[PDB]
Amino acid sequence: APNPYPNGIHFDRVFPTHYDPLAETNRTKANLQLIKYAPGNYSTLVVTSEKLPRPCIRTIQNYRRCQM
Amino acid sequence: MDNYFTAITLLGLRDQNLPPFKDARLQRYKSIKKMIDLIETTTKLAPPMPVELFMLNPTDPEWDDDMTYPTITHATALYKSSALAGNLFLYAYNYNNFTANIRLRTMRYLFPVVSLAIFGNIYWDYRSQLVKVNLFDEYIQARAQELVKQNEYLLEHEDVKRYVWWYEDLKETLARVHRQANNHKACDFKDSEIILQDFIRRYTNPKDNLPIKFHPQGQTF
Amino acid sequence: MQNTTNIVHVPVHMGHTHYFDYIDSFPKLKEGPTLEENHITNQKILREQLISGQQGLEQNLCLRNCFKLSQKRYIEFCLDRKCGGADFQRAATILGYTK
Amino acid sequence: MQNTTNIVHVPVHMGHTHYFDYIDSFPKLKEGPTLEENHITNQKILREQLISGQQGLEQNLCLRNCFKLSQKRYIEFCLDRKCGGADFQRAATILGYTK
Amino acid sequence: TIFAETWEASEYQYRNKANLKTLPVNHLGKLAELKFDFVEYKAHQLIACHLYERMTIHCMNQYGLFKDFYRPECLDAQYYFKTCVELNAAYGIQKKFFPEHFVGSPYARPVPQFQQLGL
Amino acid sequence: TIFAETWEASEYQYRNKANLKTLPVNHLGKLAELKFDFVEYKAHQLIACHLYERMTIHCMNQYGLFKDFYRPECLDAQYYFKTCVELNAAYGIQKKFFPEHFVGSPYARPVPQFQQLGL
Amino acid sequence: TLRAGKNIEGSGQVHFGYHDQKWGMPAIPMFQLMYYELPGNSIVVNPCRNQNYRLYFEMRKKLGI
Amino acid sequence: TLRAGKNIEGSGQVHFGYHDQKWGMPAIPMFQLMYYELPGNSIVVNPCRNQNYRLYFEMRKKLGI
Amino acid sequence: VNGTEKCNSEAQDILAICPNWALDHMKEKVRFYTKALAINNQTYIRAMQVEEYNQGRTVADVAPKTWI
Ligand SMILES: CCCCCCCCCCCCCCCCCC(=O)OC[C@H](COP(=O)([O-])OCC(O)COP(=O)([O-])OC[C@@H](COC(=O)CCCCCCCCCCCCCCCCC)OC(=O)CCCCCCCCCCCCCCCCC)OC(=O)CCCCCCCCCCCCCCCCC
Repeated sequence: APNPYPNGIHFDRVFPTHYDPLAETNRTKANLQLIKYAPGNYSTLVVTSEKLPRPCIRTIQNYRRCQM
Repeated sequence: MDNYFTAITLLGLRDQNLPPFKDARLQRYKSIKKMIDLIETTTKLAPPMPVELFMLNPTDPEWDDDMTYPTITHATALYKSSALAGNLFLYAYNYNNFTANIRLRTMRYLFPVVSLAIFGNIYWDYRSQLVKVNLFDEYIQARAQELVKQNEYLLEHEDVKRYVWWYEDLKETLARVHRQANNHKACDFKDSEIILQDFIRRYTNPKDNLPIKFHPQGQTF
Repeated sequence: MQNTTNIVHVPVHMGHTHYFDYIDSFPKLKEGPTLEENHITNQKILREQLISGQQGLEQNLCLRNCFKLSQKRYIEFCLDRKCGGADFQRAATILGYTK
Repeated sequence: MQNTTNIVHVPVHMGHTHYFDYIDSFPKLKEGPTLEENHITNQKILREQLISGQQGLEQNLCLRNCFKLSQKRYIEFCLDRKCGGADFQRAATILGYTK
Repeated sequence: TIFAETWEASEYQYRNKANLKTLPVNHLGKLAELKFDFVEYKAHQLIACHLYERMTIHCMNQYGLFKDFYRPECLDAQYYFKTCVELNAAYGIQKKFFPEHFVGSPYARPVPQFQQLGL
Repeated sequence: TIFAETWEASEYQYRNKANLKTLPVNHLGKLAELKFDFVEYKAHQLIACHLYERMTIHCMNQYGLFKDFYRPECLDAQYYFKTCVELNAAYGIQKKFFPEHFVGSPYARPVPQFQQLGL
Repeated sequence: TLRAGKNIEGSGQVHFGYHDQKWGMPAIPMFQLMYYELPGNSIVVNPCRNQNYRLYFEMRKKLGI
Repeated sequence: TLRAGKNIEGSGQVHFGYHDQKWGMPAIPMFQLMYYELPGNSIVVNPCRNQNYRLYFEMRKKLGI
Repeated sequence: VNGTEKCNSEAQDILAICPNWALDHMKEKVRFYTKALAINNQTYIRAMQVEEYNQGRTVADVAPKTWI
């Protein structure tokens, strides 16, 4: 799997490690007492939307149809 | 359930008993609904009085000292005195060794020097704390009397008289309020509405967009 | 949101030290005079105020105490009652409150 | 805020039984016809629709499919192209969309 | 001011805040703790905070205010009466000037007008 | 669109949301993992996502796209280039239509006008 | 924190979510030379508080004490 | 819950704050007769799904299958 | 002393020195007291409303009675 894209977000456990994702080529593995990395090793930023309930959609369609 | 004592008094629970049936009883509860709005309005027409009358202004730069309270640690001085007395017992319990055994000569020679230095610290802290408490007590009394004579004149303002006259007008008005009937209707205080409305009309202008106007020293709650 | 999250409006510089995390310096931090140089400076101001700035002080203190009141009508009552009948705008110019 | 907090808009009644917490009843709950009575009622409707409600159905199905389009200009294009040149307001009256 | 004997318990619960207190009805069980004889009508026990007051008067008539009133059944009646009128005055003011804090108010979670939906 | 080589890291961090990703500068250390010889100017390495694009071209010129490009140094360059232009496109749109989400924006926590303070 | 108005789900400081954790100091000499626990007795009132006593000494001389 | 968008401070279900806890079934016969754990295999798809197969039988007859 | 028109600098010092939470508290106090003002005035209108049983009646029609 490719090296995850550099992400400076991390969470310390014992001491501040000052993690720099650009200081090493391959990201070192996360030890339990040292660091926890940000979620989504392989993730991008998108925009999403919830789907309105089906009965709420049927009333919107009925209003538009009755309107036109 | 605010205005509890007012509502209980208007219902007559101070002198009589409510009707035992829910119909007439629940109508009597809704009958004081108009009078509560009137008495609530009367209590929001009080004129202002100088706030610097019984309360010094806390935002004055004089109080930027952030002075603390000087105290005497009685418990600390009493413990350390008992621990010093414990050393005196330890010497007395072991008197014969500390006195005759030459291997303990340094303890015999320098025990009182350490004991005096220990007593010196116990009494110094107590004595210094005692002086600071007395300096604090004598200043707040002297400074308070200077501020009283400085602000005595504020009691000569007419706003104090305007405030008392309004309170006495409310007392005479609420004394004239009376229950007129026992029909468990709002008209049981029919004449009292006219009395209280005349009081409200006396200190406000009903034909305004905002009869009750806001000012920072006003009545909200 | 992270519980240890702060928003700072002035620049800070963090230390690049292992096992430690702190602010080691502030950018463009200029050191003023020492505590002793400031003390000598204040002594000169306090000395002139002690020698040459004590006459007519009782009147100015009354004007200052009157202007710390909440309402203006109480200030005018204080000036008229305690300050020998001083004017509002005239006393405000003395104290330096007039633009 | 308590994590198990719910705002309900209909009345519920909670059972006062030890060791258990649940909704034992709904106030003024009316029981309708059984699943079998609804089945017999629905079969009477479906039987009439099968016997006497299948003539001229293809035209009505085309009008119904055209009115499920997004824009009005596409509905008119559907009626003109697929439904044999039907009118918008006339087809809406057949389907029951007109007030 | 509550203009009835009963009130909806949920109408005095907070909607956008944690509920750490309730506004319960008068504790009728405390009336049976009084050992002496007294006359109390049922038509007065439901109105808020008033039962505790009548209990306090009954205890201050049987006993006084010194060394005889200081018994558990009589001090709880005076404490409940003082606490009841303090909470009800606070909830009443919060009901008048902060109506949108409570469950059941249409302003706790305002429903939008249809013009705001953009349909 | 970023119209410079450098950007403030804090300006692409959220103010009212948890910060789970950053927008880091180009990883110049990956440029040294290429085994072959190539010419790269320092004037092109700071602009966002372009270094990974040039690394991909250098790798696809030395090797092809079949059984020789499939080495860890070349696949990370192509993955970083694809991921970089995806994150920057999302952050760019979010910066354009949701500027109030980021630290440093005057609308993230608006300061009121003096007429709203009632003085 | 609860009395200050923050309801608390769960317990402890081993944060399951996206937070920094602070484990106890490793009881080995390496960390015991770099760190030491915060002594509460070292947090003091600023000595500038003692300068308010200057008011007392001046009030005493004004009153002829 | 964390992936669904709720950051978690601390851990566990022993809520320190103003929340209800559920300690887990006491392993004694009294509670083991009143309670039983939720069997996940009993949560099923509604059998009305099988009525969609009516569409297949009607389509096969229309196509002459 | 000088009027509102000559206090812009003093108004800017409030917006700069006061922390942002304090400015949000100052902004909310005005909105609360605006709400409380409308509530107190609605109580005024209901209180000062002349009911049907008091039409044309003034203080002269009141009986000389007190609370007792
Ligand atoms: C879970 C429970 C929790 C409860 C909490 C309490 C726990 C219990 C605590 C018990 C320990 C304290 C005991 C207190 C008395 C209890 C009665 C008792 O002792 O047991 C019965 C005890 C018999 O013991 P036994 O177990 O049956 O058998 C003994 C063995 O056979 C062998 O015989 P022995 O004589 O060799 O054995 C000696 C025996 C008993 O020996 C004794 O005589 C006990 C003497 C204890 C005095 C402790 C110091 C007090 C200093 C006097 C202050 C007086 C102030 C008065 C002010 C006004 C007057 C001016 O053991 C001790 O010495 C116990 C002392 C414990 C150590 C204390 C050292 C403190 C130093 C560290 C400082 C810590 C800070 C706290 C200090 C608190 C100070 C208040 O009875 C007697 O000893 C009779 C004594 C009669 C003659 C004594 C006359 C008075 C002389 C006083 C000494 C003067 C010294 C110089 C003056 C210093 C100040 C100016």
